[PDB]
Amino acid sequence: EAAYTSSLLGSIAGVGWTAGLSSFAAIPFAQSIFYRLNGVGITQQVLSENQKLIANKFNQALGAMQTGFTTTNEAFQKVQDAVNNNAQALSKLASELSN
Amino acid sequence: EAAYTSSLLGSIAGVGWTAGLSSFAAIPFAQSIFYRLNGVGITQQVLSEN
Amino acid sequence: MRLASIAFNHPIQVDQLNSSYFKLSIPTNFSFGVTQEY
Amino acid sequence: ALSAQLAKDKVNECVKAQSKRSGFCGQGTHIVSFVVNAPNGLYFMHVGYYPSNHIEVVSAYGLCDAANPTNCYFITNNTDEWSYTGSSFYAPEPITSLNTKYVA
Amino acid sequence: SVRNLFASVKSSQSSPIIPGFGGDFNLTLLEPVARSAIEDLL
Repeated sequence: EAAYTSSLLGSIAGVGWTAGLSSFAAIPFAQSIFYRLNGVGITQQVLSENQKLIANKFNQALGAMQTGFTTTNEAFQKVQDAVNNNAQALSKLASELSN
Repeated sequence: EAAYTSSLLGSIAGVGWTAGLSSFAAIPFAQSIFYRLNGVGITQQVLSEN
Repeated sequence: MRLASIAFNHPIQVDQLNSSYFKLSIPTNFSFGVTQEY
Repeated sequence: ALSAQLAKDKVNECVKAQSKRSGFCGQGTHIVSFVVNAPNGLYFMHVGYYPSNHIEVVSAYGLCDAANPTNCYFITNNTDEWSYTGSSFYAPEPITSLNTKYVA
Repeated sequence: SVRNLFASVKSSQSSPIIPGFGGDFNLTLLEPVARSAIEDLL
């Protein structure tokens, strides 16, 4: 499963281009972001190429993701609820209805 | 709930702008309707403004 | 304790201009990233 | 099974493809997304953009001249942030509209 | 679910309602004041 997802991660920069669908193009992640950024948004090339290091705000976002994986992060709570769901019926419903 | 619908009506003209979904511009409903009429249908300014 | 709290829906309200020139709201910061759904 | 169908679409809509959509992607403009497995399913890390410092600037619609070859501009003429002196390739040439001297 | 839905609905800059929207356009969608006219009808 990690093999599948790591191939996906590798494919990101190549697949994400005007190219189209699968036609991946081996491209650096940096260039991929600056194209996605000059294209989805109206930030001009001068704002991106002349001054970069927006990398720092990117990495702050990634770090906050990494630091807080606690339940209060609402999304992580749903994963716990799904696990509690199937444990509930398998671990409890069966055991209590056979005692 | 009404506050939300009123906010949506106010932002209807501005949000319908190609440059940005978040980006917003003070715009009249009339001009927005003409841009939308050109946006999917291709009746040009000559058909619309006249 | 201390009941009665009522929030508000006010956003950032740009005003329509009578003149042909039209005001628009433009940002100065990037503030990227968010935690997302499962 | 239905939500798995949603997962297949989510990866194609946000991760593998780019944004240019307003509904099946991360809050604000969508820049990139990542996936990792999770208990019983996938886990999504949509990365977005956020404005956060809106400034109200008056802007003319278009630019004409004596003649009328209009160029479709913060007000003398500025072509998400900062100002640019010359359009060069930024301005196209559509037909004229009302309230002349500008497309207005 | 309600709270989540409403948050997605807004997140936009809205011009304050002016009883005149588009020129020569007629909108029932305005507020009389509290629950616009078409909402009252349904």
